[PDB]
Amino acid sequence: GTILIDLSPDDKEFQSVEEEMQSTVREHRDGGHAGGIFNRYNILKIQKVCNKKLWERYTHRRKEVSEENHNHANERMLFHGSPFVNAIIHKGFDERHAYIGGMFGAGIYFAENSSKSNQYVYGIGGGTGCPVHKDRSCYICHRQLLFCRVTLGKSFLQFSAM
Amino acid sequence: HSPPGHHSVTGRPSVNGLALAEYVIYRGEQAYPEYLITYQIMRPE
Ligand SMILES: COc1cc2ncnc(N3CCC(CN4Cc5ccccc5N(c5ccc(F)c(C#N)c5)C4=O)CC3)c2cc1OC
Ligand SMILES: [Zn+2]
Repeated sequence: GTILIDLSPDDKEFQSVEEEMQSTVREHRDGGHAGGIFNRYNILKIQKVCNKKLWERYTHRRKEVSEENHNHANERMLFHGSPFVNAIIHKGFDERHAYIGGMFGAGIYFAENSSKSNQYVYGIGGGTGCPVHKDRSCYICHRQLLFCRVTLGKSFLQFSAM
Repeated sequence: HSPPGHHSVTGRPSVNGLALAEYVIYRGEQAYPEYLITYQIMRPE
């Protein structure tokens, strides 16, 4: 059911998504071990993910959560990195593949820093890095991130020691 | 599962003052994978 629509770099949506990617890079306390050493990206392509089934399931849940939280979905746009992005765009996020090792419970993780999500694109801790060169700092291989619409509703605030 | 009467968790760094939040949801229907971004990291000059 999914179709991918290529956005022109001249498109305001391409430009605003790029700016959120670039502007949310930070340094990491691992010195670049997991995600590599960089201050910015080379954006190669931005595709809009169009799936009527997935969108309708999202908006149905968003209305349920809104109604449970004084008409407030608390909807954010957040990055997700994992080796499973090509699965997720076809079948949606699957909570049965939840991150059990995560600091905040067994669920689906998203990040405000694009560079946090970049740490996970080749797996937990960056895994063994890119498939071709086994390099977590590969400057050659193409990476993919999702920029996602996320309903937080009433969000439990867990202060992290990070 | 989310904490009772919560829909998500906000993992808010309290030590690194420049680190922004992480978020966890427990139902895949609470996210839509809206944009697929293909990129390289750039080697600093
Ligand atoms: C082909 O197999 C799969 C198909 C899938 N289809 C849909 N959804 C999937 N998952 C993807 C993994 C999600 C939980 N994880 C797992 C994970 C594995 C490896 C690297 C990172 C992650 N993260 C993750 C953890 C910390 C993070 F900060 C971020 C971000 N951004 C992402 C998850 O949220 C839950 C939803 C799938 C996961 C699959 O494999 C486990
Ligand atoms: Zn590589």
